[PDB]
Amino acid sequence: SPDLWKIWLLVDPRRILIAVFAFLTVLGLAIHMILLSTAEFNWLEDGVP
Amino acid sequence: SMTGLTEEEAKEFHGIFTQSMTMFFGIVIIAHILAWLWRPWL
Amino acid sequence: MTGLTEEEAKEFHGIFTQSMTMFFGIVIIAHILAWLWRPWL
Amino acid sequence: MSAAITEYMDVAQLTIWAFWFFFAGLIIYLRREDKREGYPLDSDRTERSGGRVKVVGFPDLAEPKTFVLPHNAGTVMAPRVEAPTSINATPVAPFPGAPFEPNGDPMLSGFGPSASPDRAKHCDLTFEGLPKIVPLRVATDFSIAERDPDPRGMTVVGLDGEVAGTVSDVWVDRSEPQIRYLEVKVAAGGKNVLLPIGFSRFDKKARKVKVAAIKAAHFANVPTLAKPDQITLYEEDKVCAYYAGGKLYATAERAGPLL
Amino acid sequence: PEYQNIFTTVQVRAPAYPGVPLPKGSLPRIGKPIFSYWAGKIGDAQIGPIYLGFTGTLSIIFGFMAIFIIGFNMLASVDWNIIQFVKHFFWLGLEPPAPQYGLTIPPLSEGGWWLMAGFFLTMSILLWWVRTYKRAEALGMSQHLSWAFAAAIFFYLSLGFIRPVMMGSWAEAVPFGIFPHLDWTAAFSIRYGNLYYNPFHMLSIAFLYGSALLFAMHGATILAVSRFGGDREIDQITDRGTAAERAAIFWRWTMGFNASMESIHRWAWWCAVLTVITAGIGILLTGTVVENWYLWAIKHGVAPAYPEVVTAVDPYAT
Amino acid sequence: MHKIWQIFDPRRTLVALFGFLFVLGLLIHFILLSSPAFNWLSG
Amino acid sequence: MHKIWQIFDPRRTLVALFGFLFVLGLLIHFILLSSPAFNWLSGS
Amino acid sequence: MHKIWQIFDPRRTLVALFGFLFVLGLLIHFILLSSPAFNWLSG
Amino acid sequence: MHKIWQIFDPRRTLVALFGFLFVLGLLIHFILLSSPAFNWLSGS
Amino acid sequence: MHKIWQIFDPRRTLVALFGFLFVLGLLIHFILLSSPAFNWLSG
Amino acid sequence: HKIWQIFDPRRTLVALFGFLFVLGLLIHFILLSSPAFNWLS
Amino acid sequence: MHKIWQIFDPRRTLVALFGFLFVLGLLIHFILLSSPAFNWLSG
Amino acid sequence: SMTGLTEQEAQEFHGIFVQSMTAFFGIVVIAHILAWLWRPWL
Amino acid sequence: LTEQEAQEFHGIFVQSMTAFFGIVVIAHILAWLWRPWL
Amino acid sequence: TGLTEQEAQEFHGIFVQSMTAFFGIVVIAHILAWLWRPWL
Amino acid sequence: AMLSFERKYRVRGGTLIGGDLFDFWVGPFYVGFFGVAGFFFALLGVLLIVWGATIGPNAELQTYNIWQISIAPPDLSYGLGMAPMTEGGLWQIITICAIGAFVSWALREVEICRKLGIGFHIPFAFAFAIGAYLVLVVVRPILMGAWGHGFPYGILSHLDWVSNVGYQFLHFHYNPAHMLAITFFFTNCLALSMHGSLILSVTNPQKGEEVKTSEHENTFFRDIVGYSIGALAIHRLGLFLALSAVFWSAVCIVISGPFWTRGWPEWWNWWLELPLW
Ligand code: BCL
Ligand code: BCL
Ligand code: BCL
Ligand code: BCL
Ligand code: BCL
Ligand SMILES: CC[C@H]1c2cc3[nH]c4c(c3C)C(=O)[C@H](C(=O)OC)c4c3nc(cc4[nH]c(cc(n2)[C@@H]1C)c(C(C)=O)c4C)[C@@H](C)[C@@H]3CCC(=O)OC/C=C(\C)CCC[C@H](C)CCC[C@H](C)CCCC(C)C
Ligand SMILES: COC(C)(C)C/C=C/C(C)=C/C=C/C(C)=C/C=C/C(C)=C/C=C\C=C(C)\C=C\C=C(C)\C=C\C=C(C)\C=C\CC(C)(C)OC
Ligand SMILES: [Ca+2]
Ligand SMILES: [Fe+3]
Ligand SMILES: [Mg+2]
Repeated sequence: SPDLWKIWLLVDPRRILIAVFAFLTVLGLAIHMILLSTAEFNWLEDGVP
Repeated sequence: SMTGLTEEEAKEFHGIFTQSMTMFFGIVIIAHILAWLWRPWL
Repeated sequence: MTGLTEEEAKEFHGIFTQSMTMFFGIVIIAHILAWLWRPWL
Repeated sequence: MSAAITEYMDVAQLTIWAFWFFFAGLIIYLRREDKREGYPLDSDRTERSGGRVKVVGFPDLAEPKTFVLPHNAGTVMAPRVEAPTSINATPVAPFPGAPFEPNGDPMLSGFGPSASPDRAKHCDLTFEGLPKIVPLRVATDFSIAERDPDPRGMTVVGLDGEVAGTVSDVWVDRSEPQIRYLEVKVAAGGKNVLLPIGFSRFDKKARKVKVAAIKAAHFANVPTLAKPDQITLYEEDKVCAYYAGGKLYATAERAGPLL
Repeated sequence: PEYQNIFTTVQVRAPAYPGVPLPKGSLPRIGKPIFSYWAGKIGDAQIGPIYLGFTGTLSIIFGFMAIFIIGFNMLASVDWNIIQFVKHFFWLGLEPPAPQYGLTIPPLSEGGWWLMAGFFLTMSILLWWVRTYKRAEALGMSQHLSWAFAAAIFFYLSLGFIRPVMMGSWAEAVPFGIFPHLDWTAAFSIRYGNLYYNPFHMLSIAFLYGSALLFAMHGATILAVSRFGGDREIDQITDRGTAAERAAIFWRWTMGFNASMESIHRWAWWCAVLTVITAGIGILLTGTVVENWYLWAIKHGVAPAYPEVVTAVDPYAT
Repeated sequence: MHKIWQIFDPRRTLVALFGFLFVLGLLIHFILLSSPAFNWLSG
Repeated sequence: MHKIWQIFDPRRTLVALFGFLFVLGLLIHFILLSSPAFNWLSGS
Repeated sequence: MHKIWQIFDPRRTLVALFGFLFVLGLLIHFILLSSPAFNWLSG
Repeated sequence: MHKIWQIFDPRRTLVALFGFLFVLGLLIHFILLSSPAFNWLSGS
Repeated sequence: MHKIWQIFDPRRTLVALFGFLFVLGLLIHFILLSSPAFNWLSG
Repeated sequence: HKIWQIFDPRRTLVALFGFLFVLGLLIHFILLSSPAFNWLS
Repeated sequence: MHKIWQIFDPRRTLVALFGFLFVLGLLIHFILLSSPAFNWLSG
Repeated sequence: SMTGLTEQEAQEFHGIFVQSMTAFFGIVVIAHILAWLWRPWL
Repeated sequence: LTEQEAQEFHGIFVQSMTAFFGIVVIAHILAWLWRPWL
Repeated sequence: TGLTEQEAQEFHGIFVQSMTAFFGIVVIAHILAWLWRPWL
Repeated sequence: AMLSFERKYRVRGGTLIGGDLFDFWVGPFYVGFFGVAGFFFALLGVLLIVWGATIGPNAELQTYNIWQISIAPPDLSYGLGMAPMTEGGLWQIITICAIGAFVSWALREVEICRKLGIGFHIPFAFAFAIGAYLVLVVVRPILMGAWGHGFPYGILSHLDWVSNVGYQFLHFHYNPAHMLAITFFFTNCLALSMHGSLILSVTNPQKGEEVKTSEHENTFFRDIVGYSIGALAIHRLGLFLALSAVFWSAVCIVISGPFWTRGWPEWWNWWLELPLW
């Protein structure tokens, strides 16, 4: 896209930052919890070391 | 207009937003490289 | 759009960066101590 | 497709977690709709900073929404901004959270239970554009139900049982056929004041209207209307608020405490 | 004491309101309105008129066929004895097909009549939904009622159609009867290991409890400020009066936060809708992705553990 | 006849009539499907 | 027969007609799927 | 089809579309995880 | 044929059509995943 | 520290503190009553 | 003796009497829960 | 760091801070009492 | 008179309605011929 | 809304529907090649 | 929506360009997914 | 803070007890005498709940899982006397704290009602919820003769109590007061969705439309069901449905055990045994 900066003319680049930071945190929490649910990728109960 | 943001401000915000997102992606890539070295999933 | 001038935005950023850095410093030291106590990987 | 996502995760667990994300988003939406009235908040936090800090909590305020009033009465924005208003009272103590003591005569102070906003100075209109709250003298096709006592001619008594006047007329809602106000002819100066039906206790056997809110002598200071045959939204609040102040100001014993 | 605004002391009679005019090409409203005195003491005295359009007429025909089939099978189940019909009426019902038929159409008395009653009732409910959609549209109103009705329909379809199809058996569906559908409700929980431990059953109860909480709060609130004309909620929403301010302030002083005269109805709308949305989801999860809710709760650390003061020797473990 | 439409609204009657016929048609097909002797969707 | 549209509104009739046809189509497809002799989603 | 934005608000459409894609992305990932053949988190 | 859009609002038709088609497309994919003959995520 | 009373008013503070201390005192006594080794009413 | 300029002596007596009675009830019930000090046996 | 009090109200901060510390203090004591390894009232 | 449609307006819609219905019935007839070849039901 | 916009929308609607149906036909041809259902 | 054809042509241009970019990496993802474990 | 229109309503007086001593606000909350009492009733009750969780049923079963935390009432062998703290006595103290907190909350609402000069419907409606709680932990246990009939204080354990009490009558759906209470609950939820929908659909009309009137509200439900109860009466009806549901729920549980010990379906044998059939 030659002009992608024009996105900030229709979405406020303040509530977008809050939404992005909240969204990334929740997604990051979810993926960690998904891995903890897994018998292979649970790094706290795998006994290694 | 819609967001009270001028064309110059949007150019300013986009440049650093891209820079911050690029650096965030860079940390993510390093994290996944370390994760792949630790325990690959594919 | 916050009522914060240019100088306060830089001044707050300076103290914020130091406070975040010192907090990150203590966190790193804590995790080094935690790793020595009981490594998790 | 199976019920198990991992060794521990299953579809039911994902579905309940999916609901919590939606429910969290829903509460944020509802809280945002809640804050379309009375925001930004009034606080010493704002007062001490000279308006530099707005108290809105989380979530912050939403964009203004438009209510297009019928019969081109104007468009009202819900998250609006109102002019600062000065209360007719002084604090009992200077610490934050302390209450206020109304100045002068509490009934006429317009503070506390007698406080009221300044609503629009126009009558509420029916679907056809006629004034909604009108007396029975102009709502001719309206009439009292046959099995119910006609309020006209009943005696109005105050909190102390003293006669305050007689019901000269009944004001009814034209859109929904119910009684709203009793027009009382005060037997002190012959000036007709409105009595909201919510402050009226009918005594059918004695044809008496009991008003526990205020004394008989307080009917002389009930706010009056500019036009005798219609009442604006502004005047409805003023009349109702005056009687409401009586529930706390009519007698010394009403301020409490019981013990 | 003070007028509590629970009953209308003095009612006023006006000529019956025909209704807001409908757009061109709409059927005239049927019925000459009357005035019930006792209905006017608690509410509005006028009964009627009603609008019975094409969709409402079709819903009536489909609905009667379902009810007639249900009642006929109830009467058949007591061998036509109308006296025994009245005696056993609460216990009578139209059973769904037996498990051995799966999703196929069984004979009439072996679940075939149930499918017809289920289909005709479903069609009348869907037709009634279209009717609620059109009445709101004809008056220029929004479709909040249709959305809420669709949420209730979703739960109704989950009970009798969607879940039985997912399970591959009509025998999982709800019988048409007073006590029989209560027996189904109890058996459903028993069969799938104590529905109390279904988290969407827990949520549904929270919203059903919350609906009674909100309506008690909102209903008492509006009656408390009705002396300031708080019942005229449209006016309070468009032009905030002292009734709306005192109502909001009461709840702010009580629990630290408050709604508006408009947003309290959004809380009300969502609490009621989420009752049946979570109800439908919890039903769809049961038997499809969870076999035993209590064991699911044990797996996820939700069920409490009690000291083993009483235990039974398992006779199968020998 | 023909005057039956002077007391019966043709608009309301046709919808009621067509709705009843559609319900009746569905009902009869359902009954035949329920009957093993007349179910046409078997082997 | 063209006067049927002087009795019934074409817009409302077309929506109701399409709605009934779609529900009828789902009904018939479901009946065929429910009948084992005509269930095409079985691989046989 | 540039005219499609005459009737669809660019701000409303964009956020709704991005939310729609995210839940679809979650749905497909989770469906694959439920499948033992495509579950990449198992050993 | 083009006359249909006089009575049917194009703005309302498109959103309803897109919502209907997505639900229909989602339903068919789910039906196929339910049927063992056409479940492509079983590995066989 | 006398300027703490310029921050916390002695009205709300002095009754909150007494309530917190009383609940704290009750809680500790209840904790000891619930501990068999420190239950002084056991006999 | 300056406590009475911040606490109304007439409202305090009601709260004081309510507090002491509630406290006395709790202690009696605690003693009743204790078999060693349950006098109603 | 003295400028944090030009950002945060000292009165609102102390109430939030003191309330948090009291709850945190209770929480840790309760956690220790819930583990028999650190329960100091068991004997 | 109950729908606000003139004789010509009703005449022209009926022409399109009949033509559209005919094409729909044509596709339906073809679909049933194909269905009969796949699996006859009588 | 007007009469002239009706043909304008209809032309884009028909082409969009035709393109959507075209992809659908291709998908079903591929689906039939993968695993025929009749 | 109060959006004239002047501003409905460059929003569409970016929207199509962004959609092509989004669809571009989707295809690469599915090619990698197909190589890892084909589903047909 | 306070709402932008709130300051003119913050008036001294209207307290039932305490006068000027406790008549103040803490943030948004009004405290008063019963706010102070209610807060420390709640504080002690919560702290004893946490302590009850800290000791748990026993050391091995002790858990801080919020779903599994449970403070159980005494054994029935203790009757109506006090139990040792770790054998149900903690439940008895928490119950007393809960009653103190709930009544203080209701009485604090009364003081707020007096300050605002509004009706007392809200504290009156809340008293029904308190009365239902009082039936569960006071009236029914006293009628049954033991504090051990109260439900345990745990998020999931009090569901196990409801389940087992329900199956003490073999089929609790046949409880006639239970059926009536459920009818009011379901009707209330239906009436709440209808009322919320009608208000929202009128104040948020179709695109490019003005706010509708009271005529539209009455016309809408007359067009659907042929009757409109009215803008004022729907709030009476909603209050009546919600309070009737709780009243009949209190009846349904207080007759289960105290006034009926057989299976609930057997209660309907009065109808089945009528000589008419
Ligand atoms: C499972 C195998 C590994 C592991 C594999 C991975 C992989 C792979 C990743 C992580 C990532 C993260 N892991 Mg890890 N992680 C593990 C165990 C943990 C444990 C734990 C106690 O066990 C914790 C607390 C964490 C925590 C974290 C976070 C630091 C980070 C996600 C932050 C985020 O969502 O920001 C989102 C929210 C924001 C607000 C981001 C803001 C971005 C700004 C603009 C950039 C500057 C940031 C600024 C300085 C503030 C710092 C915040 C940082 C994001 C930390 N991991 C185990 C041991 N983890 C992710 C990561 O690296 O993110 C950086 C990631 O990709
Ligand atoms: C033994 C079972 C036989 C069978 C034996 C019969 C017999 C016998 C009859 C039918 C009839 C019908 N069958 Mg068959 N039918 C079978 C299986 C099917 C299957 C299937 C998937 O298996 C389907 C979809 C149908 C469908 C139909 C309908 C086309 C028709 C009922 C229409 C109706 O009720 O109008 C009522 C609903 C309305 C809305 C009426 C209004 C009509 C329209 C809207 C107005 C048009 C006006 C116009 C001028 C009048 C002519 C209309 C004509 C229908 C063209 N049959 C099996 C194979 N079927 C009936 C029939 O032929 O009717 C025409 C009939 O008598
Ligand atoms: C199952 C086999 C593979 C796998 C197979 C696939 C396949 C196949 C796909 C993915 C896709 C995704 N996978 Mg994967 N994936 C796996 C496991 C994971 C795990 C994990 C915890 O293991 C995670 C976190 C992910 C995460 C992701 C996301 C990066 C992505 C979904 C994007 C989305 O939802 O958009 C929804 C949200 C939005 C659209 C928001 C809009 C905002 C963004 C920024 C849109 C930008 C538009 C455009 C690109 C802008 C650029 C323009 C230019 C700069 C000018 N996968 C496993 C290991 N995955 C999809 C993908 O590649 O999408 C990109 C995809 O097709
Ligand atoms: C291993 C378990 C050990 C134990 C190990 C520890 C350890 C380790 C610590 C404590 C600490 C505390 N322990 Mg210990 N403690 C044990 C058993 C107990 C028992 C008991 C009955 O068994 C009690 C009542 C206590 C009580 C206490 C408190 C005195 C203190 C936590 C106070 C707090 O949270 O402040 C938070 C609440 C506030 C700050 C609210 C303040 C209210 C007023 C309005 C503000 C005034 C501020 C004032 C001007 C300045 C404060 C500091 C001053 C210099 C004093 N412990 C057992 C035997 N305990 C902590 C401590 O020493 O803190 C001082 C600590 O680190
Ligand atoms: C196997 C079990 C049986 C059964 C056995 C029982 C038993 C036993 C009971 C019920 C009770 C009820 N059952 Mg039953 N019931 C069954 C099946 C059903 C079904 C169904 C769909 O099958 C339904 C809809 C119901 C419905 C009902 C209600 C009528 C009633 C619960 C509402 C109530 O009591 O309000 C009352 C509301 C309260 C008590 C709430 C009190 C609120 C207090 C005052 C405030 C607390 C404040 C709080 C601490 C604040 C926290 C602070 C936060 C920060 C907010 N039951 C099955 C068949 N049922 C209960 C009942 O009737 O009790 C009266 C009851 O005891
Ligand atoms: C009677 C009709 C319905 C109703 C009405 C109603 N409820 C009300 C009101 C009204 C009118 C209020 O005014 C009042 C309020 O403030 O609402 C916001 C309230 C209220 N109803 C509430 C909850 C509630 N209502 C319920 C039910 C109902 N309330 C009925 C269905 C339920 C159910 C069904 O479970 C709950 C959980 C609160 C949000 C609030 C009262 C707040 C209160 O009393 O605060 C004081 C107590 C605390 C701050 C904390 C608790 C302190 C205790 C010592 C802890 C122990 C509690 C318990 C004994 C153990 C834990 C319970 C277990 C089961 C987990
Ligand atoms: C005036 O009336 C007379 C006297 C003429 C007749 C009187 C009749 C009487 C007294 C009837 C009484 C009826 C009663 C008491 C009914 C009680 C009903 C209850 C309590 C029902 C409760 C729940 C029922 C549910 C939830 C049923 C749900 C069923 C569904 C959703 C079924 C869907 C079925 C479908 C869509 C069928 C598909 C069929 C397939 C195979 C396509 O068909 C071929
Ligand atoms: Ca490890
Ligand atoms: Fe309302
Ligand atoms: Mg049965």
